[PDB]
Amino acid sequence: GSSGSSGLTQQSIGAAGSQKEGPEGANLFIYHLPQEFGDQDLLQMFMPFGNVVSAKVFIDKQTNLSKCFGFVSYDNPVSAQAAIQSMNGFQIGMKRLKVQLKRSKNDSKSGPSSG
Repeated sequence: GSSGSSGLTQQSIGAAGSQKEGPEGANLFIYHLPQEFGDQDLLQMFMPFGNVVSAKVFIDKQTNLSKCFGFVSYDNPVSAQAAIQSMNGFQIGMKRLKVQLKRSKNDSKSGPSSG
């Protein structure tokens, strides 16, 4: 049990497998993940930095493998910024993770002002 070859259960109302998000700036995208990491492995990796609202790993529809990237979101922006400052550059085997804020449109400002 615990997984399907053609779908999944309605249990994505929790954190792992979920696609909700918290307040603006509490929303993270994570890259260079292991091919064995699922939505619960990304959740357990990001729990140490505060109250996680959602955690997700994206899946390739031709192989059913993870795309080596995911999403995470918190109840507060400070819990999220603490995860960027702890996990961006984290070595896992022979490579390093990258973590960034959610990219989107802007109008009250011309860009992120740093990079």
